Amino acid sequence: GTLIRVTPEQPTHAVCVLGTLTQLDICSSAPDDCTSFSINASPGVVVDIASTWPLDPGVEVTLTMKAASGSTGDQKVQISYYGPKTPPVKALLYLTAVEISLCADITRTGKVQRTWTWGPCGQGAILLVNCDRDNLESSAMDCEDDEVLDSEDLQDMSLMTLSTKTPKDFFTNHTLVLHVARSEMDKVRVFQATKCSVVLGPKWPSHYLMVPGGKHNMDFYVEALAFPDTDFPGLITLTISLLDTSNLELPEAVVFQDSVVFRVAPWIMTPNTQPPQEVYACSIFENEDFLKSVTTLAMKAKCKLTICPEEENMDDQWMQDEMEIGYIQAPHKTLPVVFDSPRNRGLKEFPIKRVMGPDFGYVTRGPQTGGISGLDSFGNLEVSPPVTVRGKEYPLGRILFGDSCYPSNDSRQMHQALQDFLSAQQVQAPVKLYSDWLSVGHVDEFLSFVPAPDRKGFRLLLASPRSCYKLFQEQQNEGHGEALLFEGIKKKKQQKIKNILSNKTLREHNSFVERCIDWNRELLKRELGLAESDIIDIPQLFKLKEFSKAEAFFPNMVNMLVLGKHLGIPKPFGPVINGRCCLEEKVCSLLEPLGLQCTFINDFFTYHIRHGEVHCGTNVRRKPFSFKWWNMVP
Amino acid sequence: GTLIRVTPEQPTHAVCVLGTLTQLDICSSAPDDCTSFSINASPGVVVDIASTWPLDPGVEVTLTMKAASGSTGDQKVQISYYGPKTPPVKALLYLTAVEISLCADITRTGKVQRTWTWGPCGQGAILLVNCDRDNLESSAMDCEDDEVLDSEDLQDMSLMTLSTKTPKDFFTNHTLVLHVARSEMDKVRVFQATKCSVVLGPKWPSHYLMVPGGKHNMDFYVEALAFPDTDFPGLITLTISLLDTSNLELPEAVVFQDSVVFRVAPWIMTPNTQPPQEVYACSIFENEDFLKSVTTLAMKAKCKLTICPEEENMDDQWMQDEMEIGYIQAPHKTLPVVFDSPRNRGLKEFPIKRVMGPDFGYVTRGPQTGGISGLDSFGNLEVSPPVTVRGKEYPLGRILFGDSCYPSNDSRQMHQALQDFLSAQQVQAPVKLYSDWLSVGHVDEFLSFVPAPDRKGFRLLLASPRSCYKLFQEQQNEGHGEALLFEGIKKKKQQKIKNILSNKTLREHNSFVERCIDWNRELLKRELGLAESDIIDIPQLFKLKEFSKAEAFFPNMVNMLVLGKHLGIPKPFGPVINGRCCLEEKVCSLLEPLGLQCTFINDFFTYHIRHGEVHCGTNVRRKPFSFKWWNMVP
Amino acid sequence: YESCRYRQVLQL
Amino acid sequence: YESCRYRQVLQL
Ligand SMILES: [Ca+2]
Ligand SMILES: [Ca+2]
Ligand SMILES: [Ca+2]
Ligand SMILES: [Ca+2]
Ligand SMILES: [Ca+2]
Ligand SMILES: [Ca+2]
Ligand SMILES: [Ca+2]
Ligand SMILES: [Ca+2]
Ligand SMILES: [Ca+2]
Ligand SMILES: [Ca+2]
Repeated sequence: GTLIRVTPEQPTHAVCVLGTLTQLDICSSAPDDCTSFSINASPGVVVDIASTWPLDPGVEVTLTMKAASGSTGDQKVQISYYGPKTPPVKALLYLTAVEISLCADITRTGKVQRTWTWGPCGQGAILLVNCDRDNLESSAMDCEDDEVLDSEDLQDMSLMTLSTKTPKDFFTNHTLVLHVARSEMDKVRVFQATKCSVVLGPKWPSHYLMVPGGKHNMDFYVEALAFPDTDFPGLITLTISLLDTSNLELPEAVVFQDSVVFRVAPWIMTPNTQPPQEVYACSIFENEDFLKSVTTLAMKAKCKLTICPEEENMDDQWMQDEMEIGYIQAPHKTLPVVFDSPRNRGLKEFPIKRVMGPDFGYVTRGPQTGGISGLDSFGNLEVSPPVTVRGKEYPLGRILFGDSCYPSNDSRQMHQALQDFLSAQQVQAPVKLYSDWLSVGHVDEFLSFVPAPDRKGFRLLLASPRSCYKLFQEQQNEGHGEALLFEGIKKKKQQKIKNILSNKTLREHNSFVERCIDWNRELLKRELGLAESDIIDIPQLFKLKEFSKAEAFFPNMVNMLVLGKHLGIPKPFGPVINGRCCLEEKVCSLLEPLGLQCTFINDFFTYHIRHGEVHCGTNVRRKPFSFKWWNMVP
Repeated sequence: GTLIRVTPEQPTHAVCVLGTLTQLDICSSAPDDCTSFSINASPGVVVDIASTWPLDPGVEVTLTMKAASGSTGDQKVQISYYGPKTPPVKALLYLTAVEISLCADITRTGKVQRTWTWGPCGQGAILLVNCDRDNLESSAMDCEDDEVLDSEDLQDMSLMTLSTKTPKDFFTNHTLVLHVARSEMDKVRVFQATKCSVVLGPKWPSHYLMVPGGKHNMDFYVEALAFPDTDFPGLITLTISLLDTSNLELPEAVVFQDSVVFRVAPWIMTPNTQPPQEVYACSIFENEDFLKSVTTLAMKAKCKLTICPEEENMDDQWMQDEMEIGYIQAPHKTLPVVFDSPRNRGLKEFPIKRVMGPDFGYVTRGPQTGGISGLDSFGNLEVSPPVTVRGKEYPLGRILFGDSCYPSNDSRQMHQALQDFLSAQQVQAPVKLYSDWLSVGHVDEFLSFVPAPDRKGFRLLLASPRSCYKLFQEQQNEGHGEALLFEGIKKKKQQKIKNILSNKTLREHNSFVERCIDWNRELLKRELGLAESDIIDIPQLFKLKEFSKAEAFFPNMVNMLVLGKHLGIPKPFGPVINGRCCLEEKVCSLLEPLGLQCTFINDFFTYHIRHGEVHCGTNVRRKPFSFKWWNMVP
Repeated sequence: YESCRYRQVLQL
Repeated sequence: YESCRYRQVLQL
C-alpha cells in the first residue's frame, strides 16, 4: 500500500503507482478545533469513503487511478475541513501516476501473489539450469562464464518483461533498481536484451537500470546455476525497486517494491514404462553377438543407438552403473540431463565427452576422488510408474534405492550427498529398500517393471527361488530328472536335476534369500499401494559366498532390457525338455499373455563371468512424462 | 505386514507379532490339480476369509492373534486342499506370538502412525536439547560427554519404554536391536536405565539389547544434541528391529521393525506482553541513580534482579545487544535458554558464566572470531504478540529483525547463519524490516510493543517526527516559543523553540526519516494484520550525520523498558511549560488511558552520550507462553 | 554441535 | 556450483 497524509500548511506531491491501493490518513494533520471534512477530486481519480463526514480515526479514504500520467502533477484532490469556529481550511494533494510492471511466466502457460504455490491452481514461473553446451567450440558448461555466446543458448533461459509507462521527465527525479537477495545472488544470472550483457550474477547483487520516459519495455533473460539441494530449497526471488532521488544531499528513499518468485526445475527421472528414444551400449571383446542382438532389438523397437569403441572404453562395459538419464522441463523447453555417478572406473570419459552437448545437460554430486562403495553404482537407482497410495497420487513415480537394514560396522550405504540430493528433488520422494545382502548390492538384480495393458498399467517382477524349485520339482516328478543345466556352456560344469534338488546348503541359502525378498516385497507393497495381482515372480537361484553375500546361480533373468513392448532377457541356459528350455518356456508363458515378445540374448562368457547382465551393461533414454511436474502437489 | 505361505511338503514355523496383520498366501504352493480349500484353526487365533472356497489368487486370508504365547509353537492351523483327483492334502502351520512395543510420549500428554504431524490432532514426541549444566562441579554442557553425572539431569531427558512379552526360551533364537540412521546418529544420545550407561550416540550407530524371556520392561532415556537448523530439519527416528538368528552359518534376517519419531524442541522467544520474572542490568560508573531507578521499578513490578559488577563488566553496559533469553519446552519440562550474539565486546563472560547453570540452557550461532557488523547486535531482534493475518494464526508471534532494503556495496545485513537459524525455527517465521538507515541500525530504536486491555490485546508504538513537530507548533503558537530544550542538562547547549522550528536541514532530515518510518509502518501493517487503531505514534526527532545515518536528536523514548503494566521511559528533557515538560505530558496522556504508569529515568550523561537508551542496557526474562508450540500448524 | 560452540566461546 | 563439479570431473 501507500500512505499519504495531507497538511493544510503546504501542498503535497506524491506518486501513486497504478495497481496499488493508496489510503489517505486525514487525522494526522487535521485542525484541532475541526469537526467534519469534505473531499472533491478530479475526474481522473476515484475517491472512496469506506457529503460531510466526521474526522474520526475509524473512517478511511481510498484513492484509485485509472490511467498513466502524461505529465507530472496532473491530478489534484482538495479537502475542505469544516470547523465550528474560523472559515473552512483547504488542503491540496497533487497526483502523478506511473505504471511499473515486472512480469514473467507466472501462469505456467508460455506467454508473458508473489509466492510459489504448487498445484494446478498455483502460480509461479520456472527456471532451467543451463547445464548444456550450445557452443560447438567451447569446453565448458555455458553457465560457468558471464557471456551469451550463441543465440540458440537464448532458448534455454526464462523471459522477464519490465513494462514502464511514465511521463517524459519522470526519471530525472527517480531511479529503478533490480536485485536479488545475497543468499541467492550466487545461484542465478540475469542478462539485459537490447547483444546482451550481464546485469545480475554471483558478483553483482544489484544493478541500476537506465530507462527512458514515456512507454517502454525491457527484456531480461534469467538462467539458474545450481540444482535444488539441502542447502538450497529452490526458490529464487527477483525484485524491482523504485527509489526517489530528488534531493542530492540526502540518500535515496525506497517508494515501491515489486517482486517475482521462480522455482529451479528439479531433476526428474523416467521409469521403464515410457517409450524409448535412444539406447547406449559398449563393445570390449567377444561382443559381436551381443552387440548384434542389441542392434536388431533396437531396430525392431524403432530407436537410435550409440556405441563406445574400446579406445575410450578402457575395458569398462557397465554403462548402467555409471550414468543415469533424466529430464528437466519448463513451460517453454524440456531437455534431458545426464547424472554421473561418483564411481570413476574406465568409463569416466563417456558421460563427459560423448553424451553432454547441444541440448543435453550434465549434473553430478558427491566425492569424486574416492571414498565410495559399490552401493553408489547406479544399480541402486530405479523408478516405479505413476502410483496411488492410500489416496495420495504420484504421477511421476517414486525413486527406489537400496541400502543396509540397520547401520553397523560392516554395513554399507548410498552416499549421503546423493541421498540428500534425491530427497531435495521432491517430485519423486525416495523409498529405501533392503539390498545390502547382494554381493554387488544392486536393486536392479531382484526387481523390474514391465508395461501392462490392463489394471494399473504396470506389473512389478520380483526374483523368487520357490518358483524355480517348483519348476524343478515338476521336471523331476514327470521323469526328466536327467536334464542337465548348463548344457550349452562347455567350460562350466553341467549339473543334473537330482543333485541340485537334493543339495542342502543351496536350499538353506535360497531360504535366506527368499526371506530377504519377502521383506522387500512387503516393503514395496506397503509403499506403492500394490496388491498380490500386480506382482509377478520370475524363477531364479541364489548362492552365498565370502562374507555370506548372494550371487546369481545362473544368469539373472530379472535384470532384462525393456524397450516398449520388446524384451531382451539374459539367457539362463536352463535345462531343456523336448527341445525347449523349461525356464524360457515358463517365463515366456508368464510374460507373453501380457502382450509382449521375449528374445533371449547370451552373455554368459562376456558378462556373467564378471557378475553382470544385459541391463547392467546398457542404458536407455526415454521420452519425458506428459504430466507436468508443477501440477503435482507434494 | 507379514506374509507366510504354507507348503504341504513339510510344516512351517513362523512368528506372528501381536499388532501386525498377517496374510496367508495360499496359491504359491497349492496343488496344481487342486480346486478348493478349507481352513481349521485353534481357538487361540482368528482366521478371516476376505466352508469350501476356490483357490483363486484374488481371495485372501488374514490371521490375528489375541494373547501372547507362553511357549513356542502353541497354535496350529491346518489347511485341507480338495482336488477332483487323489485324497485331500493337509498342510500345517505352527504359530508363536510375541509382544514387542516401543512407546514414547506420542500423545503429547506426559504419560508413556510412526510420523510427526503438527496440529492439535497430531502425534509424535518431543526431545529437549540438553544445553544446561545440572552438575555444580562441572564446566561443560552436560550433553558434551557420554555419562549422566546426577539424577537431576534425568529430568531434562525423554522417556522411552520397550515392553517385551515373549515365551521363556524365545530369545535363545532371536535378537533385538536398537538403532538410529547414520545421518542422525550424531544428533542424539540414548542411555539404558537399570545406574545408566550409553547405548546410542555419535560413535555407536546401533546396539544389541539383552532382554530376558517372559514379561519385561526396559527404560531408555533420550537427549538431543543440536538445535534445528538448515542442515537438520528436526526429525529424529529411533528404530527397534527383531532379527532371526536360528542358524549360525547364515547371517541374521530381519523379521519385524517398529520405530518412533521425535522432534527437537525449537527455540521460542518471548514478546513484551508476557509478565516479567527476572531483570538483568549493569553497573559501570555514575550509575547509582540509574541502578536505583531500575531497582525500585523491579520492586514495584515484583520481580528479581541481577547486576554485573565492573570487574566482570569490562566497561560494557549494553546487555541487550549481547544476549537474548527464550525458552524451550516439552510436555514434561520447560526451561529457558540464553542466545549469545556473535558480538564479543567486554560482556562476553556474563552469558557464559553468570547466566547458564542449573535449568538454564545456552545456545549460540555464527562466527565468533570477528567478521560481523552492528546489525548482529540483538538490537535487530524483537517479537510481536500472537497475531492473526488474513485468516492464519500465529499464537507465538513473529520474529522481527532489520536489514538493508536492497543488497549493495555499502549495505549491511544480519549474518546468514543467524538468519537461517531463525528461519529454521519455524514456530516464529521471521519478518524482515528496513532499519539500515539508523547509525547503529537497531529495530528497537523505532518500534515497541505495550500490553493493552482491549482490542487485540497489544498496541505497537512507532517513532514519528510529525507528532513532535505538531507539539512544537502548538507550543509556539500558544506563545511559549521561549521554552528551552535541554534545560536540565548544563553541558549540552539549550535550544529555543523558534530555532528548531525554523531549521531547514533538520526538517529535511526528519522528512527522510519519516519516509523510512512510513515504509516500515506499511510493512508491519501488511505483515501483522494491523489497522490504524493498533498503532500509536510517540514524538521523536532524528538528525543525520556522517554517511547520512539517523541518530536520536533527544533521548529515544520508544526504547523503553516494559514490565507488565509499568514503564521505564528515557527522560527526553523536553521543554517545560507550567512546571511540566510538554513531551512527558503528551506521552503520559497518550499511554495512561490504556491503563499504565509512566516513570521517566535519566540516562543522558551515562547512556545517551554513547548512543544508547534504557532498554538497550537492560534485559528481562519473561514467563513462557501457555500455548503449546506443537499445537500450532505452520 | 552446540557443545562445540560452548567450548569455542569459553576459550575466547 | 554445478559448473565447478563439471571442471573437477574433466580434470580427473
Ligand atoms: Ca553463458
Ligand atoms: Ca544452454
Ligand atoms: Ca564419473
Ligand atoms: Ca540448448
Ligand atoms: Ca539405473
Ligand atoms: Ca551428560
Ligand atoms: Ca540437563
Ligand atoms: Ca558472546
Ligand atoms: Ca536441568
Ligand atoms: Ca532484544
